[PDB]
Amino acid sequence: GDDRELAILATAENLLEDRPLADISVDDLAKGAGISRPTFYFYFPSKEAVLLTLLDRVVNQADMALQTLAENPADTDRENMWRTGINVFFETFGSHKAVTRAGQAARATSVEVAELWSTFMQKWIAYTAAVIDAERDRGAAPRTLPAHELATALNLMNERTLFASFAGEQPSVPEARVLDTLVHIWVTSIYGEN
Amino acid sequence: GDDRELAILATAENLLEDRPLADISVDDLAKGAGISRPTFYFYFPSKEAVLLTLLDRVVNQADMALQTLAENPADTDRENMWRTGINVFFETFGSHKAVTRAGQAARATSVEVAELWSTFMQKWIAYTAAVIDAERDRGAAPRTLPAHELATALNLMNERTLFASFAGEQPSVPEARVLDTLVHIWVTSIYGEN
Ligand SMILES: O=C(Cc1ccccc1)N1CCC(c2nc(-c3cccs3)no2)CC1
Ligand SMILES: O=C(Cc1ccccc1)N1CCC(c2nc(-c3cccs3)no2)CC1
Repeated sequence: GDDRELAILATAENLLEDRPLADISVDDLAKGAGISRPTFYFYFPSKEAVLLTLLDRVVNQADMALQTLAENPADTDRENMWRTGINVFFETFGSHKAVTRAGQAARATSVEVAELWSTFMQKWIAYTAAVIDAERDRGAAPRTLPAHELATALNLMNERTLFASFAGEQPSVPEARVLDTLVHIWVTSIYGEN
Repeated sequence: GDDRELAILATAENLLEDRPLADISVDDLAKGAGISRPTFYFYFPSKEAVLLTLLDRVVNQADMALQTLAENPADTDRENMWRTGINVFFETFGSHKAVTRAGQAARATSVEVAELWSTFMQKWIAYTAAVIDAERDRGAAPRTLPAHELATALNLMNERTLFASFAGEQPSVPEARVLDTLVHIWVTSIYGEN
């Protein structure tokens, strides 16, 4: 039941490391999970549904880690504050590269995946803008661009840049340089008078 | 011949405004171009080949405009220099939204389109890094991040941000705000000591 469903999810995540979702059959998933094909269909309507659940788990894990960070005070310089925040996403998605990659690809073909990604991007943009606004209210950051517009561009940069790095795309920032790269761009753009 | 090929390309660009390439038949393209289906196949092997040519034309048009800008001196403040450069791409791709949209989608399914996009991104990143390097050599910009890494993140931000704006994605920066938004992030990140 719960353990049969988890075994399907774990199998799917494992197989996605080696091949595209298109190259993975419902048969592969059932076999990996130690169940029959008809039993698989009790837990999931399709392999696409399995990917959606995997993506949902990872995105919620990132979101929850951001929430935990946000709850703490927690005495730090402004650059370190943003670095710790971006790190939540670097570590969470970077620890689930196969799911990250497959989930991004599915945005083109699945309305559910597209909606899921959109929902969480809006949430993360809103939180970013709220923190920028707080920084401005404090006198710590200058009142330059509309905070929400600035937040949107910075979050879209993170999406494209982190994911190109994880996929080893040509061009991409090396994974070992991408955190410092994004942090510099966030800090200078949020705190820079010009 | 040359005019038959141009009519196919123009027809394809027109139909892409209204529907996905998948919703456009070779029949539609031939009919729009005033030719038969077998005659279409003389000029192009597939509708995918038509999209590749459309994308190639637009990307080269942007690249050539950047070259022209780069040839001039041409007495300006640093913010305006970068604004004029980003504007080349905003105007070129923004004047061909349907081709831009379809070309980006085809990156997932066409190695030729993927390679084309990669080639020009590497070129634009290299040019960006060269200009940053020149600015540093001048004493105009500080020696912060590796120029090529900074250039890569800024160009990936432009790709994701411009194209989300043109597509009206949720989330996206409004098209009427995206130029100012990207310029601020470029200027602060290139010239900001922190
Ligand atoms: O990188 C992201 C989100 C993202 C990750 C991957 C792909 C697209 C978007 N963020 C969103 C939230 C942003 C943020 N951090 C914080 C805080 C950090 C520390 C205390 S609050 N507030 O907003 C950090 C960077
Ligand atoms: O926006 C882009 C490229 C791009 C556009 C869309 C999608 C992805 C990438 N660029 C690349 C070149 C960059 C640049 N401008 C210049 C100069 C401007 C004026 C004189 S040189 N040098 O590099 C401007 C911004």
